[PDB]
Amino acid sequence: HSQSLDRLMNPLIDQYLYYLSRTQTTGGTTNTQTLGFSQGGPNTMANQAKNWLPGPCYRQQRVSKTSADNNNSEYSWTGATKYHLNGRDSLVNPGPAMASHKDDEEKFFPQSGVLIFGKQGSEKTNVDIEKVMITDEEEIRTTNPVATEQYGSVSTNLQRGNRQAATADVNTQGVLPGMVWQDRDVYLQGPIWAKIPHTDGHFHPSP
Amino acid sequence: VGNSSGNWHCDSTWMGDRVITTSTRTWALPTYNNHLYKQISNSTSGGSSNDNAYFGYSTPWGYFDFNRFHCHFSPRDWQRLINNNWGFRPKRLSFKLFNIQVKEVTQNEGTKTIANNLTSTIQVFTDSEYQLPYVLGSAHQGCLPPFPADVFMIPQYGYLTLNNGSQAVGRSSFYCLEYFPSQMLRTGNNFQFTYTFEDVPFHSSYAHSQSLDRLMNPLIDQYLYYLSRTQTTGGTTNTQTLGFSQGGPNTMANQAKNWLPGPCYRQQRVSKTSADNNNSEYSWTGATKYHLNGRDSLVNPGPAMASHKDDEEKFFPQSGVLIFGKQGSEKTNVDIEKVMITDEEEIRTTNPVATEQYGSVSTNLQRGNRQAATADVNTQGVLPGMVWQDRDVYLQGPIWAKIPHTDGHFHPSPLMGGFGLKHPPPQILIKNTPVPADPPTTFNQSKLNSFITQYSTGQVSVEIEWELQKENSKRWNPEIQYTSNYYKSTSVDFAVNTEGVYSEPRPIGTRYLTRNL
Amino acid sequence: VGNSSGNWHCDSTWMGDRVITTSTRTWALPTYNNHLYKQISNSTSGGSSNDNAYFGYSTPWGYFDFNRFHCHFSPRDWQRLINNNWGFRPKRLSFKLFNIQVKEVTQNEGTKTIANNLTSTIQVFTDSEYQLPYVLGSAHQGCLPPFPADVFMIPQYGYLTLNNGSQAVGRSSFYCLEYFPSQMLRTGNNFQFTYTFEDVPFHSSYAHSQSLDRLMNPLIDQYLYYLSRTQTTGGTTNTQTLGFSQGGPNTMANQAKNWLPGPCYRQQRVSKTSADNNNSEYSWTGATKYHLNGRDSLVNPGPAMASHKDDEEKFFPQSGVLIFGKQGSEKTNVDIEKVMITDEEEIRTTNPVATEQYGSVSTNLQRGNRQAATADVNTQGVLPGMVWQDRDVYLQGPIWAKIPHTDGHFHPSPLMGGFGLKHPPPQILIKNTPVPADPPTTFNQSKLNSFITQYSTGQVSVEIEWELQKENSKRWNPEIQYTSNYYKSTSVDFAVNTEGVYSEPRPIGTRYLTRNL
Ligand SMILES: CO[C@H]1O[C@H](COS(=O)(=O)O)[C@@H](O[C@@H]2O[C@@H](C(=O)O)[C@@H](O[C@H]3O[C@H](COS(=O)(=O)O)[C@@H](O[C@@H]4O[C@H](C(=O)O)[C@@H](O[C@H]5O[C@H](COS(=O)(=O)O)[C@@H](O)[C@H](O)[C@H]5NS(=O)(=O)O)[C@H](O)[C@H]4O)[C@H](OS(=O)(=O)O)[C@H]3NS(=O)(=O)O)[C@H](O)[C@H]2OS(=O)(=O)O)[C@H](O)[C@H]1NS(=O)(=O)O
Ligand SMILES: CO[C@H]1O[C@H](COS(=O)(=O)O)[C@@H](O[C@@H]2O[C@@H](C(=O)O)[C@@H](O[C@H]3O[C@H](COS(=O)(=O)O)[C@@H](O[C@@H]4O[C@H](C(=O)O)[C@@H](O[C@H]5O[C@H](COS(=O)(=O)O)[C@@H](O)[C@H](O)[C@H]5NS(=O)(=O)O)[C@H](O)[C@H]4O)[C@H](OS(=O)(=O)O)[C@H]3NS(=O)(=O)O)[C@H](O)[C@H]2OS(=O)(=O)O)[C@H](O)[C@H]1NS(=O)(=O)O
Ligand SMILES: CO[C@H]1O[C@H](COS(=O)(=O)O)[C@@H](O[C@@H]2O[C@@H](C(=O)O)[C@@H](O[C@H]3O[C@H](COS(=O)(=O)O)[C@@H](O[C@@H]4O[C@H](C(=O)O)[C@@H](O[C@H]5O[C@H](COS(=O)(=O)O)[C@@H](O)[C@H](O)[C@H]5NS(=O)(=O)O)[C@H](O)[C@H]4O)[C@H](OS(=O)(=O)O)[C@H]3NS(=O)(=O)O)[C@H](O)[C@H]2OS(=O)(=O)O)[C@H](O)[C@H]1NS(=O)(=O)O
Repeated sequence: HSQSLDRLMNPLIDQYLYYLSRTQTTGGTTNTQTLGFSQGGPNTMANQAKNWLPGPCYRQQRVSKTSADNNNSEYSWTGATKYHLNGRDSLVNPGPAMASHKDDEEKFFPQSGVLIFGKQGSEKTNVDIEKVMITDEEEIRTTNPVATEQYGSVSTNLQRGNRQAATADVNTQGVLPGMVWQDRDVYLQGPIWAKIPHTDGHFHPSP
Repeated sequence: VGNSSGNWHCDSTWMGDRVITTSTRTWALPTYNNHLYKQISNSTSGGSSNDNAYFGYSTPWGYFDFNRFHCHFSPRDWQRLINNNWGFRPKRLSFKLFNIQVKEVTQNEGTKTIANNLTSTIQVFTDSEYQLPYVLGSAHQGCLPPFPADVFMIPQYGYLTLNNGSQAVGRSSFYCLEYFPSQMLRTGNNFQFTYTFEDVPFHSSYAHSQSLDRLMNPLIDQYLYYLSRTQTTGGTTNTQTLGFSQGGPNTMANQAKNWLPGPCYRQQRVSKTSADNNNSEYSWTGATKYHLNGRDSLVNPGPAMASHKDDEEKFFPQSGVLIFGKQGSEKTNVDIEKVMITDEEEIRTTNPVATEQYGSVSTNLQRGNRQAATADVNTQGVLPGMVWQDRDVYLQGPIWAKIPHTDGHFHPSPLMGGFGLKHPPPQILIKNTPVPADPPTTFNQSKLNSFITQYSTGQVSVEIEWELQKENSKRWNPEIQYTSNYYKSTSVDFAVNTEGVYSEPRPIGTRYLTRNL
Repeated sequence: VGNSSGNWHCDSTWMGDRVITTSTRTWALPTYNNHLYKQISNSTSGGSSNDNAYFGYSTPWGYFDFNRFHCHFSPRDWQRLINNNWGFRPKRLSFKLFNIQVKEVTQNEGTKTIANNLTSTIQVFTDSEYQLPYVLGSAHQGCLPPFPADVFMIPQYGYLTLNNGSQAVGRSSFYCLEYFPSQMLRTGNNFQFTYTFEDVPFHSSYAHSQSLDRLMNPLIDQYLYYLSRTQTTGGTTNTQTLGFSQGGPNTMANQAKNWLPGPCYRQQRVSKTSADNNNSEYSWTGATKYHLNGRDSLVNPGPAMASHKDDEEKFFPQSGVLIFGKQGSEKTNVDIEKVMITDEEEIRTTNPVATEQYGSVSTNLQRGNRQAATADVNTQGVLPGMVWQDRDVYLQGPIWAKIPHTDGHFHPSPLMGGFGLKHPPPQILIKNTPVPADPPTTFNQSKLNSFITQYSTGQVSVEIEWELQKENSKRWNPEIQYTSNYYKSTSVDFAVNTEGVYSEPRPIGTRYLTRNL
């Protein structure tokens, strides 16, 4: 896509919709509680009102292709994202569809969130990184969230005179009405099809 | 030149099962960017943070935007639709542009002279193939005004592309609008265009009269048991046990249910009385906001959720509502008596409150020594068995939005309300064709930058046929209708004041009539 | 007067085997020479040398020139044609002129007033008989701009004849353009004209993947011998002998061939890094230049030849290439970062390098005492058995050229690239018809020299149908496509900058796809 899902507006016009812009009178010496509303505009593109949301997420661990940038521990299995089924854990790999990295971060790839092919004649076990070809799912950063970052932030309490506004990071986010996402790419070396399991329930049965 | 191109049709027709709302207005189109496509970025608009960074293009084209309910329905027609129908959806649209005049303003010696140029044209095309960035549905300004008496100016079309800060990436595209087949129109020519909406679900313009967690028979018990008691009650030494009870008319909360409330993405709860809010700047810090490609954006209005619980009108979710602005209200840091905050409380029956946890889930495995722990669910994606209602519509709010061309979308109903369409009414783009001033008498390879100053005006009609779904309520007592309060006021509501300024006093939704769940 | 004459069509249509590229633009025509035919010569332009001497006439007529590939193809369309087709040629053309306005500027008291004159006309004729000097194909300026958003002014038509210095010879002819049947057009009238191209060879838009001197089987030897050894090798006293070897996979240079490289006319080799060039003014002295009737002219770009050998991008033939200029680049002594020098290196397979000898030939008869001498062939005309490729096309370069009406022409393909045509699209000439100011009230035999100042504007469309020759490559590995580099830039390529100025960053040729020889 040539447009980002969060930049589908007209950059010359403002909106006719307001948003909580200011909560505290700015200065005096004694700035107090207030409520100011602004109209989304070409300068506040982040605060504007949107009709859609990014595709679903299941956060992944972010490893660097340069081993000097990674923590010195064996987290290949410990720090991995893995579903539980009938008492046993399995690696979510490649997992659902998500962008590999943000802008200007080619060196980083989600731990399991990508398809890793092997160069010709590459061995089977503990082969090094110059013996494999790690795919780059970065062309879907427009609709899908980055595999190695929180999906969003949600309010975790009720702010009041004494209690202040707390918020949490959303690592796993199932679909919601209004979401839109793209599916994983295909790869001339990758699979073509997969049988949709014979179950009585399947959501968006794309492999 | 000496013959009108069309007539003024601006009234609604009710045919029982459908209503055709026509609306004519007078517009004015100036020459934008002085006929140039200029590249714009957050740095040209005076720089910004990374969350507000952008890269797009301004074009010399204006565009017509009739994507608001008040451009079509009058406050009376809207009330006649809201009090009698259970649902409605648009069926076909018919846009017409006529009575075009291309005036040529020549400012010489402080004295302004405006004369009509009968030979000048305007180009107007409609992207029926959706090959251009769709800008409508972002709730921008520049709509046919709500009051038919006034004339509006046509907004400028500009689009955005991919960016990496204020810079352009490889995939950033440049679309020349002059590369599409426009239709030159002199005074005397008219533009007609028809469109028929795809099959979209009716907008549920009713509230439910039953709560999703009270759909039982209050006189009968269930034949299903539930863990009622876990500890022998008293003795002195109450110990571990297991008692099961049958759900009944007194334990309505413990009974067994077949359905669950709609999905949630928790919001921060602010009070309309600023003395009840924490004294900090949490407009951006305490907000719920999705992350996309490294930059955060406000979830606003976000997905569909109830505004507050029972008897708490003062509280509203920070972003979870549509906030319109009263007439003439400014643009920045306007106070709360200058806006109209909508109340999405009629969906507390199926949708969870925007400012409260969705549920509680067990976080461990209770045992002899470990005791039962539980967590609060702030964000909850859909699950088999969920049921929810979509956001209301608001006679001042949007009508439709283009469903993004992706290969995956769940329940593509727009979060701002309206009808999600894969092929929405196309964008009608229009500009004044350039008319060069006298060129040199010797050839210069350089493009001509001197133009005759002009702007065009004329009328525009937009007829939309809506399908209705009449209310067949078999209820006994009277319902809740939208009514203008009978008390005497200084000025009538939805009318012009003593200065000729039309104003809509409050935001009117559709959910008035009730229906069972 | 109050009705448009045409619409704005400016898009391409791909039908598999052909592509129809339409392109509408807005023009402006001033009154040239104040409606007079003036005789011009090198002496009126400020005198010159004998090589630059000329004698011609200026006329009050302007002419339309759409002889450039960028007037028809957009950078995207050109890429879709360059990456998928092996050849292309034009089939039919359809020129249309409409929405004409004849404004009348009256400058009184420093205040300029421009009003439309509805009764004024313009004359426009097309020389379909080629009775006028053909001026298009000389790569002049005044083309429909490449970007459709901008308006251009129409160039002035003037022609040259025979001369003897700044003077006219007996055969010098004077052509009055008013002596042809024009077509007066008021506002409201339009000019339509159709043309169908003769049968011209497809333009080979592919590179060869094999070198003309490596078309053998590298595993087999030949059954043909060649003089391999002439002197018994060592002893101490090596003497005269005659040894013959068979060409083989190791002596690929000595093998026998059926073909020869295309013709040559050697060029001087200059380096893009001025520190590598001799410190002298050899722009004219060291140039290759043909002699004609006593005066020298630069062979530029000259016939078709490769620019450099392998791994020598820095070097380019002095005249042997097309040098375009970046946007806004000046006219005189502009530096090398202000131009874009094309690279004709994809034809090193068949054509000899422009800056090297063609071959070596024996210049004497070796004997017992005289030894074998040889010379370097700088200029080599065609010979039976030669094969060569023609110069590339360049989305900014010319499309066609009229083949001169002579009784002898060899391989009439234009040296600047394009399609050589004997009957090229005719020249559409257009001028504003004179409108005299108020004449005396008493008869004066003298022609009226006072005219109403006016200029005309309007739109012009040009539709061309091109026949394509789809690529059927049975190659296994991927080819070389033209692609916009994926890295992030400040501004998109082939797009408008932040000031609305469209610019083509580099010269795009056609030879991307490869094919065997
Ligand atoms: C960890 O638990 C411990 O801390 C949490 C909070 O901290 S935390 O978030 O960091 O974890 C405590 O939980 C919060 O507070 C609870 C509590 O204080 O009981 C409870 O608050 C909600 O309900 C409270 C009582 O409501 S009531 O309807 O049942 O009475 C309420 O506080 C009461 O406010 C009312 C009020 O303002 O109206 C007071 O009533 C008084 O005025 C009324 C109207 O006034 S008027 O002028 O006459 O018009 C009169 O009608 C009434 O007669 C009068 N009562 S009187 O006795 O003073 O005369 C009442 O006195 C207050 O107790 C909370 O409202 S608030 O006003 O305090 O802001 C209300 N929540 S809120 O409105 O959303 O703020 C909640 O469970 C919880 O709320 S919270 O805001 O989300 O945090 C927890 O209790 C505490 N437990 S502990 O660890 O065991 O110590
Ligand atoms: C933070 O980590 C630390 O604390 C957590 C818990 O605390 S927390 O929740 O607050 O964070 C610890 O994690 C919990 O406990 C773990 C543990 O104790 O190892 C582990 O428990 C699960 O597995 C245990 C061992 O199972 S086994 O199949 O591998 O052996 C188990 O405890 C064992 O119970 C069995 C049993 O009851 O059967 C005992 O076996 C004995 O009886 C068997 C049958 O008896 S019979 O009469 O002969 O029929 C015999 O066959 C067997 O031979 C005999 N063994 S013997 O050596 O005593 O002779 C066995 O001894 C016990 O160790 C847990 O069951 S339980 O019985 O203890 O309740 C079982 N989980 S459970 O059944 O669901 O309760 C889990 O990882 C975890 O469980 S939890 O309940 O979810 O909490 C963590 O280990 C601890 N680590 S630390 O921080 O590093 O110190
Ligand atoms: C710049 O000019 C000067 O130098 C050039 C050459 O130098 S350069 O190339 O660097 O510029 C001279 O030009 C070359 O030489 C010319 C020349 O020597 O006259 C001339 O040579 C060609 O013709 C010569 C005469 O031919 S003839 O048929 O007219 O007689 C010839 O030399 C003669 O060779 C014959 C021969 O070998 O047959 C000799 O004849 C003798 O034998 C014959 C057969 O023998 S057999 O055993 O009986 O069977 C007998 O029949 C004959 O009776 C007998 N004659 S006898 O008098 O000795 O008894 C004859 O004597 C020779 O003169 C050249 O052949 S060659 O044998 O010398 O190799 C022949 N060219 S060749 O055969 O292709 O080599 C040419 O014009 C030219 O030739 S070249 O090889 O291309 O260079 C130039 O003359 C000189 N002029 S100057 O500057 O004014 O001093």
